[PDB]
Amino acid sequence: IHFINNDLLELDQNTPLLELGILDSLSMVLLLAHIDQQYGVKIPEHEINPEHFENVATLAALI
Amino acid sequence: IHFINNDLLELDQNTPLLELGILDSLSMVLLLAHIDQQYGVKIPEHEINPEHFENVATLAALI
Amino acid sequence: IHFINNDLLELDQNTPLLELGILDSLSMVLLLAHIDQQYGVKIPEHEINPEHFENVATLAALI
Amino acid sequence: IHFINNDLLELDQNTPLLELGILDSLSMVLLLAHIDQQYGVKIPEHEINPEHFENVATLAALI
Amino acid sequence: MNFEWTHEQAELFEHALRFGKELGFPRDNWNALGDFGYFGLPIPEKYAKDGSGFDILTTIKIIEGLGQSCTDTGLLFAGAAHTFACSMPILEHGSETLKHQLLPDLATKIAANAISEASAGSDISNLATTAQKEGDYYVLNGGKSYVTNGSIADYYVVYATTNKKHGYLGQTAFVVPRNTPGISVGNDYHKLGLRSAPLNQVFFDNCTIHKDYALGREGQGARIFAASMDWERCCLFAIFVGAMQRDLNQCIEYANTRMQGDKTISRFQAVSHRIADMGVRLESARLMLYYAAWQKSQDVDNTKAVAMSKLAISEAFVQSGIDSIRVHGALGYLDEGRVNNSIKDALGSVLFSGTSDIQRELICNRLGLL
Amino acid sequence: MNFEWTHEQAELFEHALRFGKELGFPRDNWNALGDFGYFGLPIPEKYAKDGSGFDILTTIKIIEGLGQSCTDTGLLFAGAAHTFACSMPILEHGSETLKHQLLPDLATKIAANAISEASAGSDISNLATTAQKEGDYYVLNGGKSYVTNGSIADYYVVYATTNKKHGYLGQTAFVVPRNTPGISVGNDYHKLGLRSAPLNQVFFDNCTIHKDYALGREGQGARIFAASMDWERCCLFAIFVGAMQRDLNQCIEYANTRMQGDKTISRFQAVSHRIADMGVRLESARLMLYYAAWQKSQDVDNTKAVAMSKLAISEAFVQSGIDSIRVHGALGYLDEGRVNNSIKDALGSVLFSGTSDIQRELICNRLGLL
Amino acid sequence: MNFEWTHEQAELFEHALRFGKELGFPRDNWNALGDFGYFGLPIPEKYAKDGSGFDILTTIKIIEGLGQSCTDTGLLFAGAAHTFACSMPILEHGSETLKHQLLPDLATKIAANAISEASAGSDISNLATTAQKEGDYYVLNGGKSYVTNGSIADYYVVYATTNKKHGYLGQTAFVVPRNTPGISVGNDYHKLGLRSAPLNQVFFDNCTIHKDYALGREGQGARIFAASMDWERCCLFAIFVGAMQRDLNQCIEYANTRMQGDKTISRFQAVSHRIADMGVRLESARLMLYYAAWQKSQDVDNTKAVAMSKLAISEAFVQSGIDSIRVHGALGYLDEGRVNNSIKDALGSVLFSGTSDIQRELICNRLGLL
Amino acid sequence: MNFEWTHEQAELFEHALRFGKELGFPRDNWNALGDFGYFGLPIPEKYAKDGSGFDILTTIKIIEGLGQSCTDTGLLFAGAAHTFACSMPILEHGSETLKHQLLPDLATKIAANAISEASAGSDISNLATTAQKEGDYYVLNGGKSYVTNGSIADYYVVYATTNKKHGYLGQTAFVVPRNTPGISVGNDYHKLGLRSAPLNQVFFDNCTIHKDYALGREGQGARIFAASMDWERCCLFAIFVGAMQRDLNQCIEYANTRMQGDKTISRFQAVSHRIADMGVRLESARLMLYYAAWQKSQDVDNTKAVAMSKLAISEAFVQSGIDSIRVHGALGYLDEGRVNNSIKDALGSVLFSGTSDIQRELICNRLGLL
Ligand SMILES: Cc1cc2nc3c(=O)[nH]c(=O)nc-3n(C[C@H](O)[C@H](O)[C@H](O)COP(=O)(O)OP(=O)(O)OC[C@H]3O[C@@H](n4cnc5c(N)ncnc54)[C@H](O)[C@@H]3O)c2cc1C
Ligand SMILES: Cc1cc2nc3c(=O)[nH]c(=O)nc-3n(C[C@H](O)[C@H](O)[C@H](O)COP(=O)(O)OP(=O)(O)OC[C@H]3O[C@@H](n4cnc5c(N)ncnc54)[C@H](O)[C@@H]3O)c2cc1C
Ligand SMILES: Cc1cc2nc3c(=O)[nH]c(=O)nc-3n(C[C@H](O)[C@H](O)[C@H](O)COP(=O)(O)OP(=O)(O)OC[C@H]3O[C@@H](n4cnc5c(N)ncnc54)[C@H](O)[C@@H]3O)c2cc1C
Ligand SMILES: Cc1cc2nc3c(=O)[nH]c(=O)nc-3n(C[C@H](O)[C@H](O)[C@H](O)COP(=O)(O)OP(=O)(O)OC[C@H]3O[C@@H](n4cnc5c(N)ncnc54)[C@H](O)[C@@H]3O)c2cc1C
Ligand SMILES: CC(C)(COP(=O)(O)O)[C@@H](O)C(=O)NCCC(=O)NCCS
Ligand SMILES: CC(C)(COP(=O)(O)O)[C@@H](O)C(=O)NCCC(=O)NCCS
Ligand SMILES: CC(C)(COP(=O)(O)O)[C@@H](O)C(=O)NCCC(=O)NCCS
Ligand SMILES: CC(C)(COP(=O)(O)O)[C@@H](O)C(=O)NCCC(=O)NCCS
Repeated sequence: IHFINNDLLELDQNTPLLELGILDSLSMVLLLAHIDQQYGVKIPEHEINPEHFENVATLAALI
Repeated sequence: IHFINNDLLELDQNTPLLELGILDSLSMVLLLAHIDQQYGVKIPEHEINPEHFENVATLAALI
Repeated sequence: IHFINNDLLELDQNTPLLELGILDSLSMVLLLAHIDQQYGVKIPEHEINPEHFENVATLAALI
Repeated sequence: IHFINNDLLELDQNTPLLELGILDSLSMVLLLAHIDQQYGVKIPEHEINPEHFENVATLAALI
Repeated sequence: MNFEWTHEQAELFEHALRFGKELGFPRDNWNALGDFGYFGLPIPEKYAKDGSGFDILTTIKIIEGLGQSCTDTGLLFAGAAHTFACSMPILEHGSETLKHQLLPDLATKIAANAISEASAGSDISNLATTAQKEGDYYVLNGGKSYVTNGSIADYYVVYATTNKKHGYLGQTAFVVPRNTPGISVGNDYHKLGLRSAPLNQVFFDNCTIHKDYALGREGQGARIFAASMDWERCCLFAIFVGAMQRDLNQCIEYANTRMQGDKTISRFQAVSHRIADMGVRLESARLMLYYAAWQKSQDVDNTKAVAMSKLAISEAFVQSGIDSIRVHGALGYLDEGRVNNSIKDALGSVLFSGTSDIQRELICNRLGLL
Repeated sequence: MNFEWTHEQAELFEHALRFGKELGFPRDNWNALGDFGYFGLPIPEKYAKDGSGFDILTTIKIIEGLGQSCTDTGLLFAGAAHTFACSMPILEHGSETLKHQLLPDLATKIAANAISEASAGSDISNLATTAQKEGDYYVLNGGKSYVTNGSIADYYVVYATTNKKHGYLGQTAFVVPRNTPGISVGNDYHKLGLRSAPLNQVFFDNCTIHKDYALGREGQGARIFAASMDWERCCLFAIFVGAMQRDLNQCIEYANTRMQGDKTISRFQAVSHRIADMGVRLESARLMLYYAAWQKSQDVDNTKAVAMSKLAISEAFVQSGIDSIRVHGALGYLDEGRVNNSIKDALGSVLFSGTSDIQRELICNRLGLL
Repeated sequence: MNFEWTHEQAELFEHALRFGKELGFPRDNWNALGDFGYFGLPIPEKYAKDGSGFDILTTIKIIEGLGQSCTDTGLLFAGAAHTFACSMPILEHGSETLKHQLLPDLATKIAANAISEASAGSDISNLATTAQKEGDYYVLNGGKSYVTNGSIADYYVVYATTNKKHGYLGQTAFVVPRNTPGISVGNDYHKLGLRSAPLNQVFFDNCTIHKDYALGREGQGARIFAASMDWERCCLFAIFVGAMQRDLNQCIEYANTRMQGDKTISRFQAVSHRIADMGVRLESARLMLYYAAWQKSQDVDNTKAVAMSKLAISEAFVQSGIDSIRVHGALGYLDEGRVNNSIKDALGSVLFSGTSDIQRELICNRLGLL
Repeated sequence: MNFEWTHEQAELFEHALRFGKELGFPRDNWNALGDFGYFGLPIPEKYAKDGSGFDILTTIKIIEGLGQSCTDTGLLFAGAAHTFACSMPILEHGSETLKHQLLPDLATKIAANAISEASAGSDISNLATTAQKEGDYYVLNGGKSYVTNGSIADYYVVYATTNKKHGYLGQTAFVVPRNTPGISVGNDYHKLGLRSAPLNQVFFDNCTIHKDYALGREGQGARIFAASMDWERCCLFAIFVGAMQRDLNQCIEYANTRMQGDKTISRFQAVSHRIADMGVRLESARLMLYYAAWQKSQDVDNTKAVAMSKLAISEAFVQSGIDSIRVHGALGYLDEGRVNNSIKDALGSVLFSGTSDIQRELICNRLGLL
């Protein structure tokens, strides 16, 4: 996931995605799309939350 | 049918509609529409011809 | 002056230009322009009047 | 000169303005304008150079 | 792929068209709309005995018919904020008890959506309105700056920051009853158009509301908001397609009657081709409206079609209102002309539910643009 | 070929800019404009001790400065109808006694131009208002439908048919005093913009006026009208160039201050490039304004440049008023925003002095198009 | 009212998309299109063993897919003139023997539609091409000035005046075989775009053709022409919706890859919002295309929807071609860029099948404007 | 403030108008332009016996006259790159010996401006072309991707990075003679328009050039470039104002001659009002051109007026080329029509000297937008 660095930002597993603004309303759409093509996972609505999207490590966990 | 004089021209029953250009492609649409609202008649395709549309008198005949 | 027939109308010397609407505000400009190129005359303001512009004959007179 | 931080960036006297891209073609215009209103100085062309615009300290020097 | 409405849909549509002429705040017309079924259109019978449980297409088609026949566009706009920015997030994310509590009167009591602030408009990422939890209650603090239906609201759907560290996910949506102490409301703003839809500042000064008034899980607010904007941007703007058809109808009728030089002005192509372009943009906007409502019933991402529709419709409405005045001349500039209300309302429509600039940002996003 | 104003012109311009903040019908502001010299700008000292005898460029440049600094655009519009549709045809085609009679108060009494009728707007070729001569007097009959300054007018410049057979040359221009029996005036029309410029229906019911009130020879009226429209279309629209500069200034100031996401909105190219296009259209419109005023002082046909300027300026003003609101968001839609008056006034400006369609007809004509 | 394609339609659509990369006059690609079924799409099996008998929606959807995947737009344009301006009037107004004679090779031999003359373009009311009947034969005389497929045509659908006194009804449509003596053809015109669709002058010098080659009754030609333009304006322009999608796809891909200042250019709103507007106009144009094809299958007057679609699509195509170049910079101006063909072809598309001005005349008419 | 040209300027202007019809790479026409004085217009006699030493207004007015009368716009464009992107930076920042060396042949040898790279177009802040100093010489390395006059150039004005750490100030401008070993040039690019102005890739492979070929102090290059773009964006686009006047003249002449229905097409307002708007944009663009050239002679910041002029002119040129084709119908789409060259050249003009997007960035900047 250098995707977040190139596609969304143009960083490591502990950079706080929500706290510093990297995932917002638009970037989330790009991320959820990348998560569907690369890993085949379609993250259900219930599990979009600050636990899982705290950072890349927690995010990768849920994937 | 002072409709032809006001709506289409802004004339009598012997003025030649086709020969002098009063009924063309656009005016025909307005006329066929007026013939459907005022007299309830929907002139079929086969009978659009220079006999019936020679003038108002011949036209009224077909209506 | 078949100019009036082609350029302005797309008639004779007794057709009433003002009474029937042939010379208005716009057509006058085209006419005054033609009168300057063809006959070299630049009709002064005072002489634009219904006497001289009654028809082609009266108009030609003033030219 | 928190002007550079608010107006141009939305940093200290040793941050390298040219090396890190803070002064370019557009920001220079805004800066030269601010230097004319606040300090009355109109920096001549010859003295726009990397010595004087290395950073805020060198820049303030030339002012 | 077909463009045919069912017999039942055509009948509801002509029922909306016929209802238009049966019509401070016009409370009587608002109640008459309730009786017609306007606030009940997308509500299921499970939650209101006068709910219609219609699908999105039947909904918007009826709304389109109301926009065509009701001259008070502002009133339709007020009712649609209430239904689609408030009733729907309640239907879709409220507890079962809150749904049975709130919806029967909502489908028929008035609701207002409150997210905008002094420093948050196009960007709703950093809301200054806070909600601290205390025991079984939340304590709300902050001002909301442009609340449609503010002065007439019985409930506010408020979006507040519950956790600044979770950012985009640090926001919760609440239903704040009017009558919760600490609420004060400013006078209706004087504005360019839409006089029948009140617009107010609302301040919340230590409003204590029970846990059960929160919409969905804490931290869900930003996505609950996006989901209500998907309803408002799709369905509310059906009004403006209806209003454009009336506009076009009045320009056709006027251009065929008004004469300049014992010729009707429709014989000038500056007029008639202007009216042609009104009809092209209208058919474009109507079709994009229908397409967006269909996709919304289909379980795909429909945000791109919805942003496109809101854009196309609202921008066409602005052009429609300018052109309507141009066609009517001085008559359209005069108030009795009954024509200059379109431009006045249309300029609102390119702002609320997110400006035209913000819709394009959404469109770009859904197209893949980084 | 240069774009330099003289020292004296720059000084008059900054004097107009400074005058703006010293400001039913605002009679006090109107008198203050008279004292400043606004109605006297193109009048020679020969006919008014407070006439300025300025050339067209100095005139329009001062008017441009008033349009920039005075928020009441409607008031400037009223004063400019009075000066350029009425005072100028009096200066240019009135008898010497009528000039000494009427002008000293006009340069300082109020005048209104009346040609439009129920069935004559864009086409003024067949006026239903008649003037039959009887002895030393003319008897006027007919209604005028949109008279700016109607309710406040002391004099009307009326255009009537004296000879239906002479067509384009069968019309005479009169100065009808208010206080001529038979004049009745309707209440000020409620209209979209320009509240400070009254707009009225005026009826003339057997108004008997002395031969000496006629402007120029009988039958000259249509060309006297065209000559006054050359003044109104050239000089009145200087107001709107001034107003666009204020509009642009407020959008620059707002976009550099308003923040969304701890960035100022000018950092979005949807905003900033929109403001760029406001400045391009403004500079275009200002330059076409200056060019038209210069040609008017030059003894050539200047109608094409004047029609172009009125078109460019009025259409830019409409775009300016939409964009100003777009830039300011909800704030610009609110009345306190102090922004939505531009679009409201600008939509008038594409109608009076002849609609945008009619200016293009003139342009086409002067280009040679048959 | 739904926007769902059947399983079979989606499959034909992806079959058209896959076919694109299997591709003087490119006769080989033209034959490959015949094998794919392109000229057979709307032809019934009754008249060609390789006719598909598809409805209008399945037809245009396949054509849209070919326009997206085939870079030679001119070739698709040639094939669509042949099928919709020639094959269809033959199917709809030819004798049963002429249909069995001509159609099997047409569905698979090449046809060209010829009506335009030196003095007849937008106005086809007074055609200088005459057809005098003699016994069992007609004798054709006159030049046709812009015949697509002229040089490659085996048959011409010619429209000639048979009776100047019957005006709009004094015109007959003929199928003139190439190989009829008296036909001469000019060299392919050098033109801005569409190199693969030949455009020729054709002269007819005493061409004697048997009665049985006439299409429909004598005097029916003008309405047979209008009926073929209803096919060409509806179905041919499906190509350009396909081409716009490719255009948009290439601008999205380019804007997400091309960098200026270690940022991709899509991060500039001047670029991205430009691409957003490409997608809005495309979805608008596609929807108006679908709507027009559906109405055509419905037995109502569909001329207004067809004129609207041709207008919207062709004008969007012009804007698409400009914007595509703007997005790509110098790369899009260069031929290897593979981008500037859109604007070159699109400018044709606002002319043939009747200019944008003429479509609006139709739209005005169908709206009721006098 | 006046718009009067001196007797001498009018005479030079009609001399340019008369010169137009006296006209691979058209070397003969290029030499004829040299004899007329085209490359010598802004050069002082001090540096060329055939230099004219004209001021900017006389310069651009003559260029405007050449653009009106010479059909080969590409050739004028080539000559203007040579004079304003190359000769002027040499005049303004070259040593006295380099000026006497280079300018006499330049005013009469061909020069090409080279800054664009594979990854540098709109952003010229990080150039990959390097110049390392060694003793009394500089060693140049890197490719330039779009060099007008590349294949015919005797000298290249090259902009290279001399010091990556000084950023915007780490760039130097050089005059690289053709015949400096290590230069290779690609074949002329096939492009949409402007065939007579070659466009080439140039590679510099260890080009060693003497210190005395550098323009100005090391590190000055980016501002030397901005100063040459102030010349190119101001004066080169005078060509396109001249070409638009020819375009407009041909549309007036055509619309007054071409008939459809025994009426000339100018009687349709769709045509005539389209031509009116061509004249409005032209007068706007011409006036903004003149205004920018005057300010440039005045010692103020003139970048805003120059960016505005380039924008207005280039965008008008695109619209002019579309409209010219629309007016002429199929005739304008055909090459013999002699009309479709405008759109082909105009689309270049919104790219080079910086795209329309980049001009607005400049305009925004000079307006004060952060
Ligand atoms: C009639 C009306 C009723 C309303 N009702 C309600 C209501 O009931 N509830 C409610 O919460 N709000 C309501 N609003 C406000 C509405 O939601 C708007 O979103 C708000 O007015 C827009 O933000 P703003 O006014 O602060 O403008 P800003 O967000 O400050 O925008 C100013 C300008 O900057 C532009 N801009 C901002 N961000 C970007 C960006 N990222 N890219 C490009 N351009 C950008 C905008 O498009 C605009 O041109 C209403 C507004 C109106 C006019
Ligand atoms: C604020 C305001 C103040 C005014 N003040 C005055 C005043 O003091 N005195 C006065 O006499 N009048 C005044 N008027 C009226 C003014 O002179 C306008 O010309 C008049 O309103 C325009 O004509 P109309 O309204 O009858 O519209 P119409 O002439 O009926 O025009 C209706 C539509 O048809 C179009 N049209 C008409 N003819 C043509 C044509 N030949 N070609 C193409 N399109 C055409 C118009 O452009 C317009 O789109 C004022 C109007 C306004 C809005
Ligand atoms: C690529 C291409 C292929 C073609 N292929 C064929 C073919 O196979 N067969 C064929 O018969 N023709 C063909 N044509 C011609 C085509 O049918 C066009 O209709 C014709 O070119 C348009 O008429 P015109 O060129 O004579 O222009 P004109 O009709 O002279 O029009 C010139 C201008 O006047 C305008 N104008 C004309 N009448 C009106 C009106 N009433 N109201 C407003 N504006 C009006 C036009 O819109 C245009 O702006 C083709 C043209 C092109 C470009
Ligand atoms: C006919 C022709 C002749 C030329 N001759 C020369 C020559 O002699 N010498 C030379 O050096 N070059 C020349 N060029 C190139 C020219 O200088 C252009 O600037 C270059 O083509 C533009 O950059 P680009 O093509 O790399 O596009 P890019 O810079 O990649 O731009 C692509 C798109 O992104 C947009 N964009 C880029 N940056 C921004 C931004 N900050 N904000 C908003 N939008 C942005 C652009 O406007 C465009 O829409 C020529 C080009 C042409 C077409
Ligand atoms: C960034 C974003 C587009 C959020 O989009 P998202 O929640 O879909 O991810 C956001 O800034 C937005 O939608 N703003 C619109 C403001 C608005 O719609 N206010 C409506 C109350 S009338
Ligand atoms: C007046 C009219 C609109 C005829 O319309 P109609 O036959 O539907 O009544 C006519 O002038 C027309 O359609 N011209 C278009 C010319 C054209 O389409 N040529 C196509 C061959 S490419
Ligand atoms: C035909 C024409 C253009 C007359 O032009 P002309 O007198 O210059 O010849 C005329 O119809 C016209 O100017 N109408 C404009 C109406 C108008 O300007 N009313 C102004 C009072 S606000
Ligand atoms: C940022 C900036 C605007 C530089 O502006 P500046 O040097 O005036 O400060 C720059 O990116 C620019 O001007 N790019 C334009 C590219 C160009 O003009 N190429 C011309 C060779 S044809």
